Amino acid sequence: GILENLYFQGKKCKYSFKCVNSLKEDHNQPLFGVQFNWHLVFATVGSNRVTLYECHSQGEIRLLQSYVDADADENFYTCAWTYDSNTSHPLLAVAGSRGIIRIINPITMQCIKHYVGHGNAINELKFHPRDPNLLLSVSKDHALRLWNIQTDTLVAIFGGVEGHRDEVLSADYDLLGEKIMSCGMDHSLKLWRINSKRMMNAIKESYDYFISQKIHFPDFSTRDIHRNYVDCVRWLGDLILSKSCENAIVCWKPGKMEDDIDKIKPSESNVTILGRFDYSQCDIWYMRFSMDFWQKMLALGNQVGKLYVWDLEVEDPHKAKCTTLTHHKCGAAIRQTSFSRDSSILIAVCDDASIWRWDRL
Ligand SMILES: COc1cc(-c2cc3n(c(=N)c2C#N)CCc2cc4c(cc2-3)OCO4)ccc1OC(C)C
Ligand SMILES: [Pr+3]
Repeated sequence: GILENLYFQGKKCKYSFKCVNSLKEDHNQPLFGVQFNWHLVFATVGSNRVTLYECHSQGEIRLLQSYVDADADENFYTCAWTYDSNTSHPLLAVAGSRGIIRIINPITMQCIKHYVGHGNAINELKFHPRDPNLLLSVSKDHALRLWNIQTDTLVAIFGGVEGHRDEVLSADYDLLGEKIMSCGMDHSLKLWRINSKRMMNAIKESYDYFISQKIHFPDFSTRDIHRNYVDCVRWLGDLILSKSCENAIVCWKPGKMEDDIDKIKPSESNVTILGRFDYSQCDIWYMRFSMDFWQKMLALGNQVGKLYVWDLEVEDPHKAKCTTLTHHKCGAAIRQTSFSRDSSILIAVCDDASIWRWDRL
């Protein structure tokens, strides 16, 4: 007790960041997304633009190239990075209000292919952590869709009888990509196992190319975590982090305290809430939080330009865990943050088209 506190305090050199740079995008429209390539370079999405930037020494943010959609009415809400499974060259998927996924070559910032589900707004994209070809999209039409971008096939549609009853806003794969947790405007969080016999066969068939699987039932469902819509969800090992508009990110897990995630049945009625990360003034819809590659840091921006950064490695609920980052010129809603794979740079993007670079010192 005393010994472990003396050890924690003695070494303590708390997460500290300093704003080194800031930019404003000429379009003046909100930036909804930002992602560093984890496969130095980051992409931003907003309006009908996808902009590629590179971080340099002396806190410089360098504009590289931009993809401008021919449809000026397109509003991209999300982007995700992958790589070509053969050439190892990077790829970027983007999507938004039109409901079209564009696969962009970031070297030349050109769309090389595109996919359409039912043409409904796409709220988030995520690539499978083990298969660079498997792309998950979540939609305003209440479904999640799994695409094979190597064979251009829609592997599966997650939705139906027991699928989401309203817009799906976010989803995340676990570390091995055996399961997906999704959340949305119907206030629920649903687990979908993609290592089931049915999904393993659908993925194999997709690689032999199409008849898509329609997965009507999740492997777990809950509306017991939040009393309002859930706009962001991420896996934290075998635990889940999710948030609503109640100024808290909730850490939880399906079942009772001792229940193993792989033994949870669809009929499971219990949820264990381990704790919350509290903050203020972030009660507007569609504000994402993010973690670094190694999942040791959690960050969320609020509707007034304040950034919150929590240390996930402090297990003691009493100890200092939260660092707040402000800049007098950053007064707009921070919609998403992204950490560099090295976890030394944190970028925040805003409603007034501004980009904020924070360097970890
Ligand atoms: C068509 O224009 C607008 C659209 C939105 C808007 C934003 C988002 N989603 C929407 N459904 C929507 C809508 N409708 C869903 C996906 C999402 C994810 C986000 C996010 C925002 C969004 O931030 C963090 O991750 C807001 C302002 C607009 O317009 C002004 C620029 C005039
Ligand atoms: Pr610890």
